[PDB]
This record gives sequence, structure tokens and C-alpha cells, in this order.
Amino acid sequence: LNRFTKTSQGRSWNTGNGSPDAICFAVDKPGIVVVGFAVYGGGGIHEYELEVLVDRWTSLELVKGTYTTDDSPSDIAEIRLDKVVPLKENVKYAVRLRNYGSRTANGDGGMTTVQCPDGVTFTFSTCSLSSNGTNQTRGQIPQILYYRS
Repeated sequence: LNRFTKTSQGRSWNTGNGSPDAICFAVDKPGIVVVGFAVYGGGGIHEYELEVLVDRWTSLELVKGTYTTDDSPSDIAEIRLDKVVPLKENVKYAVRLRNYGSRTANGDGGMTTVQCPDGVTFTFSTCSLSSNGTNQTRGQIPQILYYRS
């Protein structure tokens, strides 16, 4: 369900004051609709810009907001998109986070292919829009929130 098999010890992940973290994803099947993403927290309230793009990169949807995971035993908050994004099968998408605030948790032991119980395989890959460190193995954006239509 989550990209990552594990979580970092403590909150060592820098936000780089808006320096982009991104991951590039693609699906096996038609009908997948993205409604949101999970992001790591810790260190209180964060301001974020989160953008979905499609392969040069074209922007599809941008949300801006704030979140905290301080009120929870979870290190993860879920951001909902303002318009859902229906994906093309076997097409590379990117999600990009610009985050502002203190150090957060991050994920590790990232999986390049995640087979969902519903039959869909998600393929995760490193994405040139990311420069703050997120890649297939570690960093931000542990989950994509979706349903099949």
C-alpha cells in the first residue's frame, strides 16, 4: 500500500524550504483515479505545494495547504486533490511536493514495483523534478490514494 517497507529513525528529513521532492509513478491497468497522496510529518505544522504532472512535464493539478501529524501516533498525513486525476495506463506521471517547516520523518526501503491487492501494479521511479533527495528508495510521499473505476 505504502511505497516504503519502513520508516526512518527520528525526523531527519530536511524540507529544503520548498526544494522539490518528487516521485514518478505509472500503472499497469486502466481506470485508476488518484484522489490524493500521503506525506510524512513531524515537527508541527507544514505548508505545502503538491502538484501532479504527466509526461518534458505537463501540470495537471496543484493543491496548496497545511498539515500536521503532531496530533497522532501516525507520522503520515493525507492530502486530497481538488480534482481527481484519472491515469493513462503505462504512462509516466509525477507527483511533486514543495514543503515548508521543520524536519520530518521520511520512508526507506522503497519498492520499485508495488502490486496492489486489487490487481494493479504501480511502478515507482526516480524523477528529474526531485532535487531534495526523494527517490525510489527513500524520502517523501509514501502513498498514492486511489480507487478503480
